[PDB]
Amino acid sequence: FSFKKLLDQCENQELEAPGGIATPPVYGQLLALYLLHNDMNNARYLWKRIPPAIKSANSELGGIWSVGQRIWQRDFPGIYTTINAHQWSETVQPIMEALRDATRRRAFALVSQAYTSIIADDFAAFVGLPVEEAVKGILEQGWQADSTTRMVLPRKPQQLARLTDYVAFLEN
Amino acid sequence: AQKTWELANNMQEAQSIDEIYKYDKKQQQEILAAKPWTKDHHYFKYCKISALALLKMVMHARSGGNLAVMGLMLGKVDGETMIIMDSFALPVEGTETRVNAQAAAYEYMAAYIENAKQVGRLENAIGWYHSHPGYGCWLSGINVSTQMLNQQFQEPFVAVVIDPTRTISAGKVNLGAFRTYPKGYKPPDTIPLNKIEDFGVHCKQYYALEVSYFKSSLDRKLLELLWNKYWVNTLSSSSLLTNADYTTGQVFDLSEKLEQSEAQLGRKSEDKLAKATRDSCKTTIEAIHGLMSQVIKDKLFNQINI
Amino acid sequence: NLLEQFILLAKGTSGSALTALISQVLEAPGVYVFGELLELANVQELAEGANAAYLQLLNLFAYGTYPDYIANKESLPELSTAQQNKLKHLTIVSLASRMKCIPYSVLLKDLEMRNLRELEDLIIEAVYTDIIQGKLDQRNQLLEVDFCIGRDIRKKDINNIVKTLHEWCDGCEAVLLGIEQQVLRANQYKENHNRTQQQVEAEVTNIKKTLKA
Repeated sequence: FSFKKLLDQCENQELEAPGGIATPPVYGQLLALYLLHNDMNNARYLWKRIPPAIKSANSELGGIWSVGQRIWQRDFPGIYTTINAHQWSETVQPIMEALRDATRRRAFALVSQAYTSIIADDFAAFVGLPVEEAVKGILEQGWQADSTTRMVLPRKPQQLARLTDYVAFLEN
Repeated sequence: AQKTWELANNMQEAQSIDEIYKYDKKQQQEILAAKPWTKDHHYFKYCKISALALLKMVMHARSGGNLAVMGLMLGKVDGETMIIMDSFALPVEGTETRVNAQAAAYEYMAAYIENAKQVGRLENAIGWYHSHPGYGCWLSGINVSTQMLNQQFQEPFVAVVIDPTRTISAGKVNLGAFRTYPKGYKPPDTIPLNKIEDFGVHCKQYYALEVSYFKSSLDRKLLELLWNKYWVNTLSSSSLLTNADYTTGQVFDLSEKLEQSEAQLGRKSEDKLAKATRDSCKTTIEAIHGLMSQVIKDKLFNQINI
Repeated sequence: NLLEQFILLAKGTSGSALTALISQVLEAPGVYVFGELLELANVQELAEGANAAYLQLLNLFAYGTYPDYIANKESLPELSTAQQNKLKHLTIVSLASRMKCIPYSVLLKDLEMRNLRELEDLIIEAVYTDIIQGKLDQRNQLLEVDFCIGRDIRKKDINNIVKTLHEWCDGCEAVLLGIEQQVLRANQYKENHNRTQQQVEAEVTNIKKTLKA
């Protein structure tokens, strides 16, 4: 609820502009927020909306688009590298800190649903952390893991008023 | 309940359930003067039998045992409906397959009607009924002949046939209301075989009305307050399962009627789509009523004590 | 009615003779609720002396269960085979009141059974005495209870009886109020549709009559 209150605040600022062009940081926030909501079509159209002159002026905008290109191809092992290729200032940094978590949870849901057996090499590149999940996942979440072959096995875990509305409509 | 249910019952004034019990003399005179049943022939399609009349007819039919019994039924008409408000027995003697009403019934009819007019019975004779002890509810040849004779001169008249043996052996009343066609008039055009099997040879000579029953508010209250097995059977009636097959049959002939309406509307003058829509609304309303009963039972019993 | 026989023979006896009658009560088949027997000179003075052990046993048979007997086995006296069967039967009754689908795991742990077959023999025998009714289910390992007797009551559950019944009365009142409101709303919709239908018919006839000479 609190997050939604900030979402609609940035929406209208771009529409009203003294000359049809808003300040650079407003443009960057909308593009990054589109990535967080997985709305890829509007994110692509926003990039096409920015004039070329301002686009080349600020390379910070280009850093958002390079990450957006990877997530547009659903390249899970590649988005984690582009999100760290550039350095984002603290004004836009917290938004990226939430997009990374959203991508991380998205891979977890996709693997558990679309895969019955997945190589540990490929699964680590999906979830994003090939650091400490190798040993922690065996005993905590209960997923049986087999070494050498490296196969992971995901496992699955008031009306009365409505009715009288129907009759009052049908009989009349 | 206050204002909500104060005027919702209003025992001082007759409810909408007791409306049918009021006799309008002027309306009766107007409808009998107009004679709307002379132009058409499938005019009357519904027969509304009161609770007391049905009970008296059933008890009379069973009292004869294996011998036929007969009597008259008072009532009126309203639109396409024949309403039977009462019934009264005749002092006849008959055998297992023949009842004649020779000479004591004809005096009893007039004398009983005269006596009933004295104590405020404004209805006139509307039909005659007889029992078929053990061979279904149908009109025999002589039954069809006497029905024609009654209908040709006393124009409003419906023949009711009861079956005490099947009523007792099945647990539900076996009754049928019928009307007949004029002499040598209207020969309209797996069905014929079963039709002659369960009806008589004169299947096309008469048609069967749709029989429904009604009751007043005082009758309803007295019946539901008679035994404890009537509100227990309401809180556990379990509709949508007692009569699911009837619902499927209604959906089937609804589909047939919809096909006929689609055929008609693409190009006698009856507007079949309206009747199909009315039938669909009716059956959907029974289905939703059953679901409402189930929801009320679930909220009353299941949602108590965690 | 069987308990009434032992009650009258226990109206005056006291001491060792009275305590012997208590053991016979727990051994007589068909005596499963010891309600009237527990409101006699027993509770008045039996908490002192060597006979207080039997008083605790009678309280266990009326309100307690089999697990409540293992915990205080040292204090309570020994029980014959006939008495133990009655105690195990009442344990099934207590579980049936709480839940109407008793798993086999609960019954095995509470009754200290080890073989599934001998547990089912005990359950079937309990059905024969008609304290409980139901049907066993081997595939799901459940006992589906359809009806069970009401065990003994004390003056600390009557408030719970009032609470459950009062909640049911408020449940009926809520349903009744809902039915009235829906009836009124449906009738208002019928009147609104009828009024609009007659309003259009009234307007069309007015313009028709005007030009008819």
